[PDB]
Amino acid sequence: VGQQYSSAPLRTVKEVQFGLFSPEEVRAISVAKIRFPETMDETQTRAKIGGLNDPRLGSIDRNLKCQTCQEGMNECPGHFGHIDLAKPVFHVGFIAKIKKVCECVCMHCGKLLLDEHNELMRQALAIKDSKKRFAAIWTLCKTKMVCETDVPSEDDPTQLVSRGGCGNTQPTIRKDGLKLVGSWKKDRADEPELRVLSTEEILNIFKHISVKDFTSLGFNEVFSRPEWMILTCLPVPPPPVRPSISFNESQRGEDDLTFKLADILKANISLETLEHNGAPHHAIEEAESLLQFHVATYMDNDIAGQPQALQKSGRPVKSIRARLKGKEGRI
Amino acid sequence: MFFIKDLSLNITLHPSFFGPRMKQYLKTKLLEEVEGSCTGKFGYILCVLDYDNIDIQRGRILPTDGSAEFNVKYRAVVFKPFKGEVVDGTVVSCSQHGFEVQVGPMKVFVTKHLMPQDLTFNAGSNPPSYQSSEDVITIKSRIRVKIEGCISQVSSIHAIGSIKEDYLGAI
Amino acid sequence: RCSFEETVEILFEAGASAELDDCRGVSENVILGQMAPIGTGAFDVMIDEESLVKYM
Amino acid sequence: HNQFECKGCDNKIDIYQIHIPYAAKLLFQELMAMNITPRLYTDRSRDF
Amino acid sequence: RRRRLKKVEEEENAATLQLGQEFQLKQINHQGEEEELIALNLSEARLVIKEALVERRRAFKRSETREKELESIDVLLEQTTGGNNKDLKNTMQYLTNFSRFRDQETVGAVIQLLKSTGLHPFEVAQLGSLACDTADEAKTLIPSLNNKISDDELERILKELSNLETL
Amino acid sequence: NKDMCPICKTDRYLSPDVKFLVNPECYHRICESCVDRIFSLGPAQCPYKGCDKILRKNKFKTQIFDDVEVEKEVDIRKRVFNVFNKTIDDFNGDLVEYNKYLEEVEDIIYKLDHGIDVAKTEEKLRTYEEL
Amino acid sequence: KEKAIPKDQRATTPYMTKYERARILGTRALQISMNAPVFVDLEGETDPLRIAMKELAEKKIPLVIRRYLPDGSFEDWSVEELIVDL
Amino acid sequence: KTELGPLIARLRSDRLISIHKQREYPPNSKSVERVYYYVKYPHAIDAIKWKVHQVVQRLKDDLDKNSEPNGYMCPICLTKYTQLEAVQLLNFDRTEFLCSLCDEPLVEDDSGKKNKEKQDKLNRLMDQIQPIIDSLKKIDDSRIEENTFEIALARLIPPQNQSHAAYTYNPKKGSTMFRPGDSAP
Amino acid sequence: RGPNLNIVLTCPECKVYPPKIVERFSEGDVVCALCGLVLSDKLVDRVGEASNPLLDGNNLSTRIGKGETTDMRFTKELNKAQGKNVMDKKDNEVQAAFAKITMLCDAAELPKIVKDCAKEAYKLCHDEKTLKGKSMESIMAASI
Ligand SMILES: [Zn+2]
Ligand SMILES: [Zn+2]
Ligand SMILES: [Zn+2]
Ligand SMILES: [Zn+2]
Ligand SMILES: [Zn+2]
Ligand SMILES: [Zn+2]
Repeated sequence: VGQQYSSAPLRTVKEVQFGLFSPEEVRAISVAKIRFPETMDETQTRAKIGGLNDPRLGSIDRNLKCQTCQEGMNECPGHFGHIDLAKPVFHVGFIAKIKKVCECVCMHCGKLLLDEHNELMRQALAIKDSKKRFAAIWTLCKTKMVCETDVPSEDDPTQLVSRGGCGNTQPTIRKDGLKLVGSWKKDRADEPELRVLSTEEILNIFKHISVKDFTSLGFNEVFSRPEWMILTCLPVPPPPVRPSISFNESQRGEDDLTFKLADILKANISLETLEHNGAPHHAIEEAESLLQFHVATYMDNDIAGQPQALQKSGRPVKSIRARLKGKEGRI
Repeated sequence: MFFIKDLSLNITLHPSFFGPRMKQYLKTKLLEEVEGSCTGKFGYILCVLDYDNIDIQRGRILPTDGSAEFNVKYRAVVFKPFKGEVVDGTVVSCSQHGFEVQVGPMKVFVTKHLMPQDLTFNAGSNPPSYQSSEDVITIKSRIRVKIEGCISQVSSIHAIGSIKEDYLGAI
Repeated sequence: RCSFEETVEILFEAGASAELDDCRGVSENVILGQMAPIGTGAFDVMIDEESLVKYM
Repeated sequence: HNQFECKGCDNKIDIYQIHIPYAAKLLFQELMAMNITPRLYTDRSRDF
Repeated sequence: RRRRLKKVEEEENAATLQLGQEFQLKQINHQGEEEELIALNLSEARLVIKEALVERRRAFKRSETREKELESIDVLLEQTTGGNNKDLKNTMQYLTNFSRFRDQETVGAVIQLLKSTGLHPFEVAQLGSLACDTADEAKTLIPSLNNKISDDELERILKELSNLETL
Repeated sequence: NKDMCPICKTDRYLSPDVKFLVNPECYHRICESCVDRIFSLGPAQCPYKGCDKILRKNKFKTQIFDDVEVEKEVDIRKRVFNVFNKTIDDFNGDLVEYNKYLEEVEDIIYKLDHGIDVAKTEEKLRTYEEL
Repeated sequence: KEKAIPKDQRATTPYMTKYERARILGTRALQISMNAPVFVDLEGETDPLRIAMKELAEKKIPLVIRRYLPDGSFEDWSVEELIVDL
Repeated sequence: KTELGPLIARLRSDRLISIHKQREYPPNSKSVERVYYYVKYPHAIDAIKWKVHQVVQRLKDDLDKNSEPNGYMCPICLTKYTQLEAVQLLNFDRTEFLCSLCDEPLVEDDSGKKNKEKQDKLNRLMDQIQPIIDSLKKIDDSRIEENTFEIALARLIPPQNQSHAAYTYNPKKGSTMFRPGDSAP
Repeated sequence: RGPNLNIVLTCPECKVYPPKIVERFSEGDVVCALCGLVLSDKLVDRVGEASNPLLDGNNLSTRIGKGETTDMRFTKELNKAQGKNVMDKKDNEVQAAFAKITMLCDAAELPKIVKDCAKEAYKLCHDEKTLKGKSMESIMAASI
């Protein structure tokens, strides 16, 4: 038979513009808000509205239509839902990148630790390619442990020219698990101060980095901002990406992605209910860590030093990264 | 509103028309695929001006289709509706959900809520008509309508009009 | 580059760096299922009206 | 109904159809799940 | 050409003369020469359309009151146009029953009349398509005319427009 | 009736962009926000308690004087002076006739402002327009 | 059109390449299979590929090859003017 | 605790109450972290001003929306159609508006009569919310100083004779560590 | 009470309803048995996990365990956090009952069908007003 005729012009892909999803875009693209960690209603006859297999995200059955485009399985590309996360979480694939940006900017005003008043940074900013410019900037800024409200002038070092600063000592940032922990070193008069850098705190800082500042770090004003490396709204892939197989067709199985997406929802609702009423900070932090772990393992289940998400049979859950990599992956 | 627009189209020729008179076929295709067609970006393409001097560029053979793709530049008269514009037309259909006014190649739909309060629908009279103390609106009647909204699809345009404002309605 | 090794790491860096792929390589066209600009694809085939009129 | 729409962009007249392998569609959607935006464009913005 | 993502666009609205992206005042033709937006009133549009049909009829062959003109246009339409002309038939029928200027001389006078105001092409085309008796009618039927032309000029322009009305 | 629209109760403190307008027909203050929603589609009755005089959005203007009563008198004065308009030279320097003419015009304005004899006075304004 | 090199300064080979011949024969063979007008006399032949070969031998293929350059410019070469020596 | 939790949490989300955690070292007990609650007036006033504005704005917008044409809905699939969207679905007879998914006649929507009720709601709210507007006007004239745990301690009225919590602020020496939102102008 | 969203395969040409339809699985085709017209092509025939929606209903859950490289600290705390979920607490009671039923049925040398029926009987008869003053041992023994 083939696919139906279309009035749209037929074209060839000329360019591919990679980038990061903004939380606003994920909500605008979304056709439905996923709020129930189930797949079928209490009768197990139809898909639950608002659940994982919402009929609005598409159809993977030859006998049902998509509630959005009213087309069969072989024409519906699939439609994305979204889950609004209770608290921001890191992207497991950008934590190292997020850490490097944190060491480059001030963690209280979001300004690059070294301005154009420094000769070495002037050479660094003169590098054309984004990647090596970022490496040069990081090599210079990661050792600057202060914001330097006033900096020596470039005409002579006699008088100081003022620059936007705050004078707060920068911390030494290290990656412990899926958290970023900073340590402040004391003054003349013991053990350094230590506390955890909250994802909300880091998101707030990354939203203050100026356009010219993170373009120097290799980010794009329109397609990739450092603020978007922190996940606030999660895109929910359509069923085509996570189809439900049948072995005897009297038994029903769900994709590993659906299992993890249900975990994210359950962890999300648990965090919402906790922080809504009472919830001493210890309980909240535990819930946030669970939400972070589920999202991280939903995307990549092979993380150094972390536990692995396991099906009830005990085998590792197949993540999106596992599907794209290897001799048998998508590519 | 009627505009004279400079338009471009991509025409496809089946290999059966790769003869010594293929330019004539391209002209025929243009008049058969463009004239009378509706585009949400340019409105209704009504007439092609200077039918003798269309610019036919070199055609590209499609890899697997085998057909030639010609870019064609032409000058056409196109009717494009705009919200907030006032037009005149003739009523073609009447129903409980209001009447429809025919303005050139476009049909404007006037909803009850966009009509004056005094007007009321009377299905008893044949044909059905909207009756008020001063005037009667029926099929073939002439109505001055102000387009209140326009929804343009890639191959269709639908508009809603109103006759509530002054100097509107029956002419 | 993602076709050889470190597929996901390369794609994440492409997203964070907002890399533009112009699809001039064989791998990009293979992924997109379109004729690569190689061999029989290193040129375009156009139709000649000037010769069509004189071939009759 | 011969209707197209990309909600979020609020457009109905700037649509194109492309022929790609279904695995390529699957790949891009998986990248979308990973918060990556592979944006396919039918015209060039930079010269060779 | 640089990046492009969602930008806030001025919603189309005739009252504000915000005609959109493809119907801007300054247009570019196929030769790259700058030109003004060509907006036609009903009478001008009627003449332009039927002027091309006669030329089209001449191409193939070589190689008045309302009713008779309506029939003449109808027979010419069917002869000189291809299939799926359901829209053009309504257009020609609509233009003959709603036009105020019959011949070229009448239309030419209108064009030489309304170009002295310096109004937008959309506004002048509207003033030649709608019959308004008072300056107030044209100020409300064409909200854009507000604070562009004084009532003194509009009153006389409407009088002269109604002057050259055949039948 | 201090700084807020009597209809929508949009105080100036929470909406500093608020701007009021008046309609000569009834001289009722109304913020621009209410004007668009109540009158954009077409003519409608004034949205005031006790006022049933229809008006159009195109007629709204900005109040010049802070006193509403003076605004009414001035606007009527402008309407009359657009019709009843002469100069001292119109009577060939006859000051007595000119002063009597001025007094008559003031009497006309006074009657139109306070509605003493609306019908007869209004007809007189229309009549003199021909002459 | 700055990317269309004028015919007087074309610097590409005046010879048809093997890939150009393969696509031209396949391109014209596909057109013949779709009932395209044949500009060569057939002394008895039903295979579209053989008909295309006859047309190429007698230089009756109304196509031009747009050879692209690594900077985006191109040259237009008619199948009739290209030498088929390989 | 299970009842004070929801109260503290909500008064914290709206920033009517601020929290302060500090380590305490009783001379004869295990070191414990104590939690204190106070009011940061600049923070609370901004929250009040924003919420007052938003509530009025939402009602005003609802008044604007409710004054617009009604629309349409499909009884079966419960999908709303606007006046413009419904005009491209009407049948060939130009008699009824047909749904796209269900191919069923559409039913006119509600909100036609609420034109007066929404205005009544706004009339009531501005009367009830009057004291807040009057108080905010007087606050803007003056300049309020931002409060801190130490500053608040200057006005402390001790609750109990022998409270275990030491109502004192002895900051750590030479501590360059800066916590979020722990400094005031 | 919901959108139809049903696809029925019928031959446009034959027009006979209901139609004779043959599924050429080897060829991946759905063809009209009378005229031979193909009605749908490219029909479809570890990446997921199985579950029984008769004893567990709709409940997708995932365990946390060690990998090839893992620190015991993260595993212990993540399990600690996961246990303190309020929604999953309700069904864990049923699952705990299933575990003890399985233990009893296994210590009795009973076939798998017996324990499946026992667990199903428990689920159907549980969460009802009649069996609220009775000990769980009586419920389990009766279900077995
Ligand atoms: Zn769909
Ligand atoms: Zn700083
Ligand atoms: Zn108001
Ligand atoms: Zn009033
Ligand atoms: Zn429906
Ligand atoms: Zn059949």
